[PDB]
Amino acid sequence: PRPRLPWFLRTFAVPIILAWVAVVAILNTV
Amino acid sequence: PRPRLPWFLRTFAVPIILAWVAVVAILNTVVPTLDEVGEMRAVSMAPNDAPSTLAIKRVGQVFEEYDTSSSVMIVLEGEEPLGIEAHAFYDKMVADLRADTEHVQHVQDFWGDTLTASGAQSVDGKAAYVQVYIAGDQGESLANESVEAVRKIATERETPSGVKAYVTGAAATSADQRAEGDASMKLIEGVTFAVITVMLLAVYRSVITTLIVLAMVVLGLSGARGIVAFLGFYNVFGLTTFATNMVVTLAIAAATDYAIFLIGRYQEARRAGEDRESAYYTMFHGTAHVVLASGLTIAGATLCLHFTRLPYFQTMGVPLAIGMLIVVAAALTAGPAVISVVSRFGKTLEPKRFSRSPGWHRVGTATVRWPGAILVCAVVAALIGLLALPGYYTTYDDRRYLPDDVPANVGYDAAFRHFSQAKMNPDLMMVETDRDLRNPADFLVIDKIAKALKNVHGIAQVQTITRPDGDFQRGMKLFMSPDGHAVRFTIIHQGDPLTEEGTARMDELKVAAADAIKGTPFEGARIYLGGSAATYNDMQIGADYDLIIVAASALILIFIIMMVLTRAVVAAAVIVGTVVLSLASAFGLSVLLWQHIVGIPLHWMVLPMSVIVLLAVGADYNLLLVSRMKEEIHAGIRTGIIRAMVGTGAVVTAAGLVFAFTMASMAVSSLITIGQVGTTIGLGLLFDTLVVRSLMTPSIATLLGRWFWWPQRVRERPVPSKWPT
Repeated sequence: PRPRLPWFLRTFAVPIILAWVAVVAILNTV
Repeated sequence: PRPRLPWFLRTFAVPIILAWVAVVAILNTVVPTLDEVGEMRAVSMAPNDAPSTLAIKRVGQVFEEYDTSSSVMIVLEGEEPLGIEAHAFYDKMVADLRADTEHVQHVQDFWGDTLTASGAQSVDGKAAYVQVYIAGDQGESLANESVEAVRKIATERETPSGVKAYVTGAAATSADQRAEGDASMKLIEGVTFAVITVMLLAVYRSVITTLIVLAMVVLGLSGARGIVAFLGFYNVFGLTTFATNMVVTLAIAAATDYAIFLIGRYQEARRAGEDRESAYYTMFHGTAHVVLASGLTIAGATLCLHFTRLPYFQTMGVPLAIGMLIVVAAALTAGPAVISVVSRFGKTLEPKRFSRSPGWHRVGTATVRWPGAILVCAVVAALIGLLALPGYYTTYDDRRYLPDDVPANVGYDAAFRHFSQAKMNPDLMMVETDRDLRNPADFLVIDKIAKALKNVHGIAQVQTITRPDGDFQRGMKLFMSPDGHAVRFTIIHQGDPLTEEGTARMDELKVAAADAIKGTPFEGARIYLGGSAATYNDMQIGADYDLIIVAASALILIFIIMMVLTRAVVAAAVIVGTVVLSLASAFGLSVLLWQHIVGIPLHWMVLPMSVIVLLAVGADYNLLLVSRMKEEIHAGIRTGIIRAMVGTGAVVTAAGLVFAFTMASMAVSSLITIGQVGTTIGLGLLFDTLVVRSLMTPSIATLLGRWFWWPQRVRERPVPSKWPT
């Protein structure tokens, strides 16, 4: 009975880290 | 009970190959090569109906000097300040240029006239530019010959020691832009073949099979070049430098992907355990309509590019449509025919990978149990590209996109060492009447106009009769009509005339002239203000409008075509909609790659050209999955999505990679604009192949279920069966 929000964060943790890194790179370069 | 169409291809494959061989041979022998044909059919890139173009054309008509709108300038750069010897050498060139009435209609000599000698001459006095009108408009084949002839005259003379002439002009740069695309066209073809050859070796893990794919690509490319050149020679339609390169590149990529679709499906059929005969029919049955629909989708996108106000796009869509039809015809005919014959002689097309795809097994499974979680991840990828939208901008000067080896670029750089870009393109305002203005009363008003024009900000020197260099009968000859009914004002801008500020100056100059003419007989005069700055602005207004029209029209046609094949309104809407999201992310990546990393902003033509290709090609990849989904939807929608991803796994990925690499192979072109189009299209394919194809589309179909295929009624899951023994 795991809630969707924590389960989604744990199951798909790897893409989330990549997204934040990508965002920072765009802001610093652009 | 084989159908007639596949049976006829296999049974009579040998004569079919000869028929296509016969067609290719005739085209390349009767008609010259596409590069030679393209030069003859060089369409003018400057609209004739442009107000700036019409005004400049009217100036010659009123002044009884010329009728064209193109006028290049020759920079007689010298090591030392130019004396009488160089001036006499310059004067001799004036007579020679005016002698060649075939290419030169009028020479606007300023250095020769002491009244305006300083304006044409450099500040250091070591160089001078002369505006010489050349027959034909920018982009016209006649203009290209005119540019060479004028440059030939500049070269065909004994230049004084230390003095060198440099012909510069946008039309000259445009003419040189043709050569760079044409010269690198062979180089692009060579690089494209090498990249394709390596990928075929990697994907198929074979040497004989790789040659089979290359053989079909050669037939398509040779036929595609011939027919486009064939129609061009007989003046069916003109050809654009971009169109010639795009036709070759798109034809190569389209044919190769079609070959991968057939062979990939055939090997997939072979892996199932089917015999060679059955696998051939299974390949044709399950892919012909998909390939046929892909060709129509590409043909529709190319056709929509004809409905443009800009002549460059208007004369480009039809050649693109003709070229793609040959590839689709060749792939649908030669493809099955060649596969039928070659598979007989040895075990060549049989698979060698012998590898299942656990990666697609796991990825597809995630998209089924938790489509929402996967869909959210797909949405995030699209949002990333949108971050670069606010920082997106484009420049207009083409010299940025041409290498320094261009002779126009050499003259362009030489001029700036002593002149300014404002002196390179001094915009012209003509005040035309039906009454003679060669009287002091009209001269007072004309001088009043000259005073008013100089009051306008952003104007350096209002060169005219009353202001020879912005501050007499020769000026009347130079700056007024032979009957004296008109007067022209050579307006020199401040800083960069080729900017939005220069366009705003025109409105101020028009109003200031309008105020000056008011209260005088000039109040009924006609003002004709035009120049290079307005010419670039006219392109953008056409480009901005044509960008919306073609993109919107293409989506409508793709919606119809997909709906016809898929037989489902909701399913067709998803296919078209998902591609639109991809282009939003695709466009951002191209902006980031060039504007912020390379530092060279994208050309204004890059966006309209890339939109059509991305929409058409992107939609085709989704159709491959959707068509496969419809075949496998019978055993449950959720299961059908899993098998469709497995069925079309690396097959589309290899096809997507090949198409992306072919567009990426355009970067070898010397012209940056050609490379920018390839990168923009190439990057979009990677996003669509990986994100939209594998994640966004399968997730949506899981949620919608029966509604996805409405009105064609489908079941979410079939009747549950009992467990077998």
